Amino acid sequence: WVRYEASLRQLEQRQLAKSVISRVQSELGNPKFQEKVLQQSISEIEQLLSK
Amino acid sequence: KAQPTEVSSILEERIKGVSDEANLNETGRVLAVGDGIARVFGLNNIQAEELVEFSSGVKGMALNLEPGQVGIVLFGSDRLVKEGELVKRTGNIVDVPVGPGLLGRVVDALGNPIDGKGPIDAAGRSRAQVKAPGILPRRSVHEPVQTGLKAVDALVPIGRGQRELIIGDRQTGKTAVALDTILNQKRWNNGSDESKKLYCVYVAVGQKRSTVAQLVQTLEQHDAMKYSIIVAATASEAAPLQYLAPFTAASIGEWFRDNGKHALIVYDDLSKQAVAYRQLSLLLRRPPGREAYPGDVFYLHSRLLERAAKLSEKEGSGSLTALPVIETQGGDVSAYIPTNVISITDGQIFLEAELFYKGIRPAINVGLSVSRVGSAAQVKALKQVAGSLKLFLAQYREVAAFAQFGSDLDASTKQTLVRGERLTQLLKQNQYSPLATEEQVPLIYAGVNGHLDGIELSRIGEFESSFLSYLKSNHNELLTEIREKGELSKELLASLKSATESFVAT
Amino acid sequence: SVLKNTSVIDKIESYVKQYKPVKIDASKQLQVIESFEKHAMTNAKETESLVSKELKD
Ligand SMILES: Nc1ncnc2c1ncn2[C@@H]1O[C@H](COP(=O)(O)OP(=O)(O)OP(=O)(O)O)[C@@H](O)[C@H]1O
Ligand SMILES: [Mg+2]
Repeated sequence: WVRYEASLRQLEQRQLAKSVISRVQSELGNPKFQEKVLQQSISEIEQLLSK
Repeated sequence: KAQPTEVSSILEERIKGVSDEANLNETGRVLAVGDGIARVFGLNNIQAEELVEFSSGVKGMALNLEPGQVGIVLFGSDRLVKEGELVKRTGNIVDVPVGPGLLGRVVDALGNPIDGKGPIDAAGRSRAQVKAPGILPRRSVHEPVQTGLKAVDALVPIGRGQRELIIGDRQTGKTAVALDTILNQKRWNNGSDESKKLYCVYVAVGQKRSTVAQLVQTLEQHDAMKYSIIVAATASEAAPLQYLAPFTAASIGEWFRDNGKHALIVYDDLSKQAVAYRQLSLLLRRPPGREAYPGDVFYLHSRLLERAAKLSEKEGSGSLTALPVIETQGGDVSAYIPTNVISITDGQIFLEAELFYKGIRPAINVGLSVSRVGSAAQVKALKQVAGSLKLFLAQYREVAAFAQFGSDLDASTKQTLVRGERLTQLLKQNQYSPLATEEQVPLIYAGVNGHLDGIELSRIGEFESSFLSYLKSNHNELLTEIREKGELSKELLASLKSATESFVAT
Repeated sequence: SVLKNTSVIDKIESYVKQYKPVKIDASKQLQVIESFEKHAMTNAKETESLVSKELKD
């Protein structure tokens, strides 16, 4: 009853792996790619302004 | 399991924090990638041997620092790397985590938990290339390492901080002696006296994953994994990882050595270390040496092995015992790497297939198998108190020295013949059955006062087992007295002789 | 506690406890075991009486 729980741990991560496939497929179909460049712009400003 | 979800969330937030705090400009650009090699334009101020990250996510070590472009080996496959990729600099030399949470876990060359039992609790982080202790900060080897093998205990002593080589041929029993020692250390690894604890650390460079799976199943069956650490470099991993793994394991053991404890390293099949280094050097266009090996393989092996030592009382009197393994092709010990390793170690344990097929299961060639330490690093009970355990080496040399060329001349020759053949049949042992000094002493002591009267050769094995029974029953006082005090006193010699002759009459 | 999906251990722990008195010892031999001995007293003293008499005789 322990390694079944351990296998339950391992299998649960495995459907989370294909969950990321569902997650990542959700990542590629957004206008955020347009919005994400502004995220770099504000971030890179915060980066070198620190120096 | 929602807990790993927020764990991953905070992982990703610190991932962002770390990634967007670099603003690097010396981050180089990949010019070309070879078979696990990548020359990169950039990294003007890169240190030697320094770790790097590729934009894909593969690690790399800075071997060649020629002007302009830098030679980077790959800890992994060249699968995901292309030209014109930004190469991140770690800022530190290649490092491996060290600590006491390593026990019971299996990791890779870098030190990542590969067994799949969660993260690793590391008390520190040490270099893969650390300097060996100096001439003064060390002490001579005096405490003996109890192998559990009678032929490896009473004939070729090993101790804390020595370097004993298991030289031999393929599938002769090279790993058997190491695993037997690991199992034998369980007797004192379950106690409280830390001066007698021997944690085991083992390298697996080149062995297939199935073999290491069987091995770890073995240590957990006999309940030895709790004090053992396994680092694995299968042939599937890239050559840099295999080349690096033994150094990381050396640092792992040096943690215990410098912390005052005692540890044992098994450098299993150090030859494939050499072939991985060959692949590295050849792929870097470094001029080769003899028979296509890189020149500095002797330095490679010396720096690795000499890190094992017995420290002196000032620093903590820690120890680290090296147990390297070298396989030879057709018994050719004149081969280059075999010669280097026989010249680098503090003795050797020769195993050959011919004695293995002769019945001798340990297959220890006592003619060549020698230890640079004798009386030192040996339990006294297996020493001058037993008398002949100072000089069985001469006896086994002479018995081989009169087999047919020194044909039996008189009754003395016949007596020596019978004695020697009875002893050689006595030294036989089986794998997965470690033994202890307190019952080594009676068996070989019987080898001086009544051994030719053994009940024919095919039945001397149950003779030794029944002798052990007759001494563990009704005679436990002898076994105890010789096991705590570690030597045989005059009255103790008299009692042992009396018991031996009593069972001889039996 | 290593099992977060226990669901049977308390039943198993109780199953150990309900059978905690597994089975008593069997000291049944109290009439035949000494019957071997009663022959042992008979023949040994028959032998000892004879040998003691004969050694002096
Ligand atoms: N004492 C022993 N009793 C019985 N069999 C033994 C004994 N020692 C070794 N063997 C057997 O000899 C074979 C090789 O032993 P071992 O596993 O130590 O390999 P090795 O010499 O290290 O070789 P390799 O380099 O191929 O791993 C195995 O089949 C093993 O079972
Ligand atoms: Mg082996």
